[PDB]
Amino acid sequence: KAHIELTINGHPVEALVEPRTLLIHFIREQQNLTGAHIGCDTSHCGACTVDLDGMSVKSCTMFAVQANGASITTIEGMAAPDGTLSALQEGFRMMHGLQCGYCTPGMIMRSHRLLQENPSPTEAEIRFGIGGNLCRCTGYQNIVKAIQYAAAKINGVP
Amino acid sequence: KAHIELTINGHPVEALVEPRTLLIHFIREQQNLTGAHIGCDTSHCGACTVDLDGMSVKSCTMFAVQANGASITTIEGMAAPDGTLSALQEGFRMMHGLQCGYCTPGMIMRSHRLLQENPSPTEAEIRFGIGGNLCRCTGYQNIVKAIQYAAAKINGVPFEE
Amino acid sequence: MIPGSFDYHRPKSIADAVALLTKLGEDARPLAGGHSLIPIMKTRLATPEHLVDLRDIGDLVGIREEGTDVVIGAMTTQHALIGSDFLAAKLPIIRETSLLIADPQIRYMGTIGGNAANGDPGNDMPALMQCLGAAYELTGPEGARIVAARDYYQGAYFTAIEPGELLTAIRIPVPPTGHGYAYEKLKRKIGDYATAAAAVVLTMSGGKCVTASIGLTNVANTPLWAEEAGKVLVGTALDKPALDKAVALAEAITAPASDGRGPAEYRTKMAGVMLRRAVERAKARA
Amino acid sequence: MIPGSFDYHRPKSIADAVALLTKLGEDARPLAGGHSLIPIMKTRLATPEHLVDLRDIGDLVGIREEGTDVVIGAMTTQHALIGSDFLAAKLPIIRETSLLIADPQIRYMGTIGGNAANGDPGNDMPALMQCLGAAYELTGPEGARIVAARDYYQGAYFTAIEPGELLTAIRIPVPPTGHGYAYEKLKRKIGDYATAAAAVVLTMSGGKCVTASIGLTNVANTPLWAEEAGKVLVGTALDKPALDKAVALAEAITAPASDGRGPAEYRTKMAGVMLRRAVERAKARAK
Amino acid sequence: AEKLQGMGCKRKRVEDIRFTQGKGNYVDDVKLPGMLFGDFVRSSHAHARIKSIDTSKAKALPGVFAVLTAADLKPLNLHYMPTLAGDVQAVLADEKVLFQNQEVAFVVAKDRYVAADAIELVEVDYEPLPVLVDPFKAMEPDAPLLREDIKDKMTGAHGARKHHNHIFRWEIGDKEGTDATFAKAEVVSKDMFTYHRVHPSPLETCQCVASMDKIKGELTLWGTFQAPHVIRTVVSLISGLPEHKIHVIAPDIGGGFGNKVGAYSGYVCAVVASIVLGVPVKWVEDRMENLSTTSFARDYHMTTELAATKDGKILAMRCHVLADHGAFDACADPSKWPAGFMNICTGSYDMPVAHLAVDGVYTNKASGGVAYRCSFRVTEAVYAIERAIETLAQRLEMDSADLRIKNFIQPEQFPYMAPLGWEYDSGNYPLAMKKAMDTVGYHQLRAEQKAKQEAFKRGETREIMGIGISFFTEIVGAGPSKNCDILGVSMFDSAEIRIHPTGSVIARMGTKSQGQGHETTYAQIIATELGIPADDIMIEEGNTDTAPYGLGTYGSRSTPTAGAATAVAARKIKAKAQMIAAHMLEVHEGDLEWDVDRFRVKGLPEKFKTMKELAWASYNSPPPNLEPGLEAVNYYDPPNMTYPFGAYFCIMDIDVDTGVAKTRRFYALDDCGTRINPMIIEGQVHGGLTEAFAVAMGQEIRYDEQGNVLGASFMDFFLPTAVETPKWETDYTVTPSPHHPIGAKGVGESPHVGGVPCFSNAVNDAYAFLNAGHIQMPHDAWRLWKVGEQLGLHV
Amino acid sequence: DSAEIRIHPTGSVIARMGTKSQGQGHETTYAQIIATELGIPADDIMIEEGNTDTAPYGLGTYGSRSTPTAGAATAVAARKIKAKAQMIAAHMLEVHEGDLEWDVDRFRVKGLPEKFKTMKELAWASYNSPPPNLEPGLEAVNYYDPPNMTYP
Ligand SMILES: Cc1cc2nc3c(=O)[nH]c(=O)nc-3n(C[C@H](O)[C@H](O)[C@H](O)COP(=O)(O)OP(=O)(O)OC[C@H]3O[C@@H](n4cnc5c(N)ncnc54)[C@H](O)[C@@H]3O)c2cc1C
Ligand SMILES: Cc1cc2nc3c(=O)[nH]c(=O)nc-3n(C[C@H](O)[C@H](O)[C@H](O)COP(=O)(O)OP(=O)(O)OC[C@H]3O[C@@H](n4cnc5c(N)ncnc54)[C@H](O)[C@@H]3O)c2cc1C
Ligand SMILES: Nc1ccn([C@@H]2O[C@H](COP(=O)(O)OP(=O)(O)OC[C@H]3Oc4nc5nc(N)nc(O)c5nc4C(S)=C3S)[C@@H](O)[C@H]2O)c(=O)n1
Ligand code: FES
Ligand code: FES
Ligand code: FES
Ligand code: FES
Repeated sequence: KAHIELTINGHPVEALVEPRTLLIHFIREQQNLTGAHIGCDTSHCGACTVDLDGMSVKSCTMFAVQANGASITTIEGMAAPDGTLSALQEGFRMMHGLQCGYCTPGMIMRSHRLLQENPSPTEAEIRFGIGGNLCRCTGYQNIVKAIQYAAAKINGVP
Repeated sequence: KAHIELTINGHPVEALVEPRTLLIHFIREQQNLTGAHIGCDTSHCGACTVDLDGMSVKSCTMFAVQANGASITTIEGMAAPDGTLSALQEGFRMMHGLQCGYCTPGMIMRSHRLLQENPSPTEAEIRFGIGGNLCRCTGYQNIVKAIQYAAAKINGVPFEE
Repeated sequence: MIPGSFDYHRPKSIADAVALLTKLGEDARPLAGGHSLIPIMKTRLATPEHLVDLRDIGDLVGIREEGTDVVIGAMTTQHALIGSDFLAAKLPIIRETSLLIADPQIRYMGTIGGNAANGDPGNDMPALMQCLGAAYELTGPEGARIVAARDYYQGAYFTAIEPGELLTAIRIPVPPTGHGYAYEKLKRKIGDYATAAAAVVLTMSGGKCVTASIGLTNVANTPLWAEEAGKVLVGTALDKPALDKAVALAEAITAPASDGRGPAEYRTKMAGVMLRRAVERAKARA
Repeated sequence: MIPGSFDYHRPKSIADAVALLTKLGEDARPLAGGHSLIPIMKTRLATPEHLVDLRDIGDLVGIREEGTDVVIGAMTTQHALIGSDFLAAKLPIIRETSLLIADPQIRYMGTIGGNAANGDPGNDMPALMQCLGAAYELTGPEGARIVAARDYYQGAYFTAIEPGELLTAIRIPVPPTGHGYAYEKLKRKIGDYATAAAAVVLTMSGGKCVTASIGLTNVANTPLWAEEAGKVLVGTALDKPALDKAVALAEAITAPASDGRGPAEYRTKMAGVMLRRAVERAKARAK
Repeated sequence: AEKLQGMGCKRKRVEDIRFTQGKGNYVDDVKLPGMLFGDFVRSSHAHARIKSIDTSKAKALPGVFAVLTAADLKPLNLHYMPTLAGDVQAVLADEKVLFQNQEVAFVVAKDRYVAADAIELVEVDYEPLPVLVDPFKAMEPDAPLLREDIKDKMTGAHGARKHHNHIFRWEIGDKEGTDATFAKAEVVSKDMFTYHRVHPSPLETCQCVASMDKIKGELTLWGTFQAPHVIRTVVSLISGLPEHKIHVIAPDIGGGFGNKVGAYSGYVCAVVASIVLGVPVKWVEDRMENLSTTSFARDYHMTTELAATKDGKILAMRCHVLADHGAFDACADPSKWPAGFMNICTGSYDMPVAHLAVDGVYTNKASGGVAYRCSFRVTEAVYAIERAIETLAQRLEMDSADLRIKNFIQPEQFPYMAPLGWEYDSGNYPLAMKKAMDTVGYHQLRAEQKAKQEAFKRGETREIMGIGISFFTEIVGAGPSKNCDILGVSMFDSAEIRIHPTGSVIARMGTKSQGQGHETTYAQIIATELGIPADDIMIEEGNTDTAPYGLGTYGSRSTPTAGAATAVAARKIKAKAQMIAAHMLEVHEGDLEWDVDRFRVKGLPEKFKTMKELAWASYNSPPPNLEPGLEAVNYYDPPNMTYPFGAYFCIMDIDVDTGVAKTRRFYALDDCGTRINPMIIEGQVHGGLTEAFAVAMGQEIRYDEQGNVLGASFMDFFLPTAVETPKWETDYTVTPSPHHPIGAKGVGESPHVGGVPCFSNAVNDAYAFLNAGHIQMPHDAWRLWKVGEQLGLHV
Repeated sequence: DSAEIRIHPTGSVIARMGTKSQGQGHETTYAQIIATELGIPADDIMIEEGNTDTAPYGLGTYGSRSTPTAGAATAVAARKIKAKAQMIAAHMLEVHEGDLEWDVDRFRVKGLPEKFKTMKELAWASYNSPPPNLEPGLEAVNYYDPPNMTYP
């Protein structure tokens, strides 16, 4: 087993892992951060998306040993330390951007990076920008609203 | 922390413990064997009794480090692998020797050793022989019956009524 | 979903990675972005005993202009290609292509060298690189060598690389300023490998095509360079008759798979349609 | 319930234990059965920095006949005392006394040397050892010495032991064959220290008491050897008038505590009743 | 006022708080002490005898605790399990395999990594048998004998048992009358419409955690169950454990879409393994196994005919279906309905007579049928009729909107007995059709289309325009005890509501959400009924120990059944509160009137008692006539189904040269009666229209001649992303259900039921001027290219 | 105090009360009361107390009150179930309720003892074929306001 050290949601983590352990299983099983989900076995759905060193990554398509030294944010990390929801979390609720909730962690983690890439996206930019994330429940329309709502809130803060 | 290796309920155990950790807390908190209970802070009640190298021990009055190399049985270790309860476990149910159940693990673990010390005890020998174990619910009378039942079961013949 | 066990290595340098690959042999595979290899390990179609992760090798990442070429390190990500305004000024077809590959997550990880080396005819970069007449720089235990992209692909997962070599960079001649370009892809949805796609670069003068080069994606067991189809455009006004000729010559070399994207006959025709549409958009650009 | 932290040591020999206790000073305590020490650590009445566990010293456990004595190693448990056929033959008062100490679990762990060394006037062994005229063998950094049990106890938790020393064994002169003996304890329940208790060993010939010795438990800040009370029995028939004299001489050296067991006056009187009863039972047993 | 958030409010969802923070509790999130992981060795063959299974290398592997085969199950009589259709399905294959990826052995290991290693070590020896995948051939005299466990060879149709591959024949309607009409009608319009096999593909796959507590003799089973009480009862009947010792828990479920109604082999094997080992056993399937081994949807081949006058009056409908059920009939349905409610296929139209026949057949494929927002085969019924309307209209040279308008059941005809036996509750079809046509500018679209067609013929454009129409009548809320039961349990549902002394509420229902918002919306019903703010009400479902017995969530039945029970239970509480108020105010109950959140004395509106006050009084000063406290239960047996309806219009543009279709506009009018939460309904519609788009335009599961399952992964199975999914335009009318306690109809499946015919009708309409005929779904690019290729459009 | 009793389709029972045992055997004895009232073996009944989300509201265990209060409620709630069961039996046997007599665990037709329905059969029937005037299922609650103390 390999010894890894990394940061998840601002906290140091150290672990001994088999190289073949997928990062999504390390997060869910060893770290007990069960927000991130698995929706497929071919890398299409994006339910396992995390933010890793400034990137949106499908954590089912990376080994935990590749994340050695990384800084990872998962959905558990998105709320403020006082409990206050992020703009994206709030937007998804206000705009009815989720139903069963299963894609939601990955959608919000992807969208967190999208609004850093492009803080003021058009609808076409939003749809393309979340092209790696599948949802079965919403038909995407309210997800676009949620992202737009969040961008407006963020753009108001400063 | 101190490194310890022992046997509990027939299984090898390896652990790290602070020297001051009481055995009762190692068993409950670290091993998650929560059958043993704490009923006092002065070593009177016996609710923490375990069987340790052939002795009945109040695990609240021993450090886990003292049990390095030992063999312990707790109440979880009493039933057979085939599901079937020990003679004592069965006798406590048959004779209504428990109510709240809080003393019962310690009573059964004491009684397990008692019946090895003395396989056919008199009533007075039973009462004396569990003197280190308090019960609040039963008034002891049915506990004595339970231990008599178990003895008669083990021995294949009854003794006193 | 679950891969077989392997040992994991992080060499510090090209030399160390080539030494490892050479020593461990067939049972070791380079690991770049992992977004083709890890999926086939998870199905256990691949069961390598060792992975040699190229992540710590800084010399494998980067975009520079060297003489009349742009040289791109093999570990440069799709996201980085898209982000390079320097690449967009010189080789704008790369951005256009890269935006048609996979999805944002995959593009953060997937590399240009992995896309080139992988050997899946579904990959988009191979035929683009054939269209651009790129060269692949390979380094192994016997030293450096160069293989044209046009000569690199023999079949599905069969390529010109040898045991112990890494593809370390891609060297791309820079087209003239004002060249036309297009990458036109037909697919079932975001992320899908092409039903058919065409890469075109061309130059014009006085209403006539002076140079043209065409690549075809995922319409054979390899990428294809449509040599004859590009030649027939040269000297023409890129009008109907000329396009019909190029389409014929391009269709003629296809040999597509019949799969969920449709039967081979459809995909042959789609290579033609993509080619027409790409030439038109290139023409307008030029 | 929770003790303060400490470092834990398991010396392999008496010599090593003594070297440790000497090196570490008052911050280190020997750990025997732990059934007085651990309870007071748990209340933080005792906060030693080091516990020197004697368990790996095989030399400290045992019952040996040597010369005209029995020599009992300090780590010998109460349970082992009770189970000894040899003690039951030569010193039957020990079994009788042990079975009046604590409870089965505590007796599996608690040791004779810890009972003797502890210094609590509630312990039963001290006055029994005074009755029997036992000697305590101590080993320390300056070597071996012997202190009569009759001289070992100066006050509550105040004994003749010196820094670095361990009580290693108790040497008990074997009483004559046919001696009488008794330990008579008054207590509130199983496990309770005595309201009062009396240890008696005596011998008889031809209707008359030849020897007598009396110890009194938990009726002063130490055990007591009731020297004059025993002396006044010698020569008598151990009848009510003789006993009246012994009782007066015994009561007169008591100085009990007033606690939940009752007022001091009650406990003094109970010492006298326990004495009468112990003498009567020892008389019957004699021959 | 601001706090009530009752009926009609766009109340924001209470579930979202936990789900947006990763604090949902889905099955794979569960971790129990000692819990192992199990998964299957699966068949590489579609049809073969099993000669031998060698498990010895797998058992030997460190970290492997058990490898079950059918030999371990038999003695428990658990090598087959019952289905909802009244067949049985193999749990682990015994003598033979019958579909590719069928379960053959169950490996139980320390974790899912070791399990996967050990599966690859098991060696199965097969002997190939001839594969049957074409249902049109299933009842030929030389068709393979699949189901050797239940059937003997029977090669024709006139023996004392049906053909060995024939599952059932079901017929309904007036055969003689229908035949007589078709014999004399001026126009007879016939087509064979295939509704191709697809799959519900919930983003979370099927999974469970079984925990047999051997010390207590009690089983806890966490799982992905749309009907957790039904699963308890089934587990009881098959295991022999009594219901009070089986604790089923359906926690948060990551979508169901019908995939999670029935039992699967993984549930049974986890349970058996846990019983054997005495520790918990988790089973979680991967996507490729979900798609290829759990409930498929559709696979009906519908020979559909309408008889009409030349002026467009529909005289009769005659429909015969060949249903491909795969290897075992596991099709979820009420027990008396083997083709579900396919007998709603006369749709929105007033026809005198009709006749329907359905034949089910076995093939070498996964089981299922009823899934993916089908409402029990109403998807298929609506497709049949709405496609038949269009092909009839073509044959009549009539505009199909006008043909519908000529034939609609009129509002005054409700309740309407339709000619295949359902009595429709309420509907205003002409008003909804008009609203829709006006909104989309229908007649102007047709003129635009005609001009575009002329341009196409002049060589001026390569794009063609289609106008899809789907006017549909749904049937949801199964259902009355007379004819609706699941394995002998009548299809009621239930609610229990308990008001605490300080006026907050705990309520539970016998349904189970998989994202439809129940935890938000059931509280809105109670809030309006009792005047108690919705946030003061906790809703729970899915724990069989605690929730009242119900039949689960499927058939858009939650609002018809448990929503009704909720209202009726609330009204029991209200009635008891009225008696308490009468006692407190010293009046007769008949002197009181309810006013939002209080009872007032008629004429002395000053005198009143609030619901909050009455709740406290029920505990503090209970009237001596009455029991203390304030709670109620209702188990609601519906008098009829509810029949929501819709009018959907799609404008589609198609590039004939590539086959690529692009939706221009999609307008969806739904009328589900009283609307509890317009925000939630809108979301349900968005989701269902996206499914409809997927099914009509790309999704499929296929089988080749060797029985290999094709396209059963996200490499091929078309799930749209945000890029492909159209924008949706939604609208409504409100036509309450007369019999429902709050007038509310189900709606969740409507968008898919109506949406698929809308899309397919649009594609078919685009090509109608070129005489393409019926184009079979899906309408992906290669297939629409082939349409044009065959019409000569490319040369 | 209070009791809620729910009979499952296959005839076992979950019942909860508003008291809370600390060793007095409620989990055993409340089932005994139900068993006699309903003719369902005690072993087929699960008793729970102490989870305020699930148990009906009660005032707890003290004052030796459990038998007087919840024990009364248990009997009363079980009699509500028996009364519903008698209605179901009458419907199934096609007689009047007053023609039925109870025999330990079943209703028999008076003078025709071969015509009977057991409680188990009635429980299934309540789910499978609810008589058209009744609700499905078979369960009841009682909150018992005692008329006096008991004076042992
Ligand atoms: C859902 C999904 C959709 C996708 N869609 C597309 C798409 O539309 N078009 C497209 O082009 N791609 C697509 N891809 C594939 C993607 O672009 C991969 O990133 C690419 O194929 C491989 O690059 P990589 O860096 O991830 O290589 P890896 O996966 O790390 O390696 C791939 C192979 O190349 C070898 N290799 C890698 N680097 C070197 C090197 N420097 N020298 C020699 N050998 C090397 C590896 O050993 C392995 O055999 C998709 C992938 C996913 C998961
Ligand atoms: C509930 C209960 C009831 C009890 N009832 C009685 C009773 O009725 N009568 C009675 O006599 N006792 C009673 N006891 C006390 C018991 O007998 C103890 O075992 C005894 O007092 C101390 O012996 P130990 O071996 O447990 O010593 P420890 O607890 O290990 O040590 C006690 C003290 O002696 C010192 N020490 C121990 N061994 C040596 C040595 N060899 N040399 C130098 N110092 C040493 C220790 O450092 C410590 O200061 C009871 C105890 C409990 C918990
Ligand atoms: N008149 C109405 C009708 C419904 N609603 C609200 O809409 C929701 C859906 O109610 P209903 O139509 O009764 O449907 P069910 O809750 O019974 O859902 C079942 C249905 O739900 C569908 N939509 C789904 N949506 C999600 N997110 N997940 C699934 O698994 C779903 N599966 C499908 C399939 S398949 C089916 S059968 C409820 O919150 C309800 O209060 C309303 O506000 N007013
Ligand atoms: S689980 Fe589907 S992309 Fe990772
Ligand atoms: S909210 Fe259910 S998959 Fe997106
Ligand atoms: S807890 Fe009371 S003797 Fe141990
Ligand atoms: S059974 Fe309650 S303390 Fe003994």
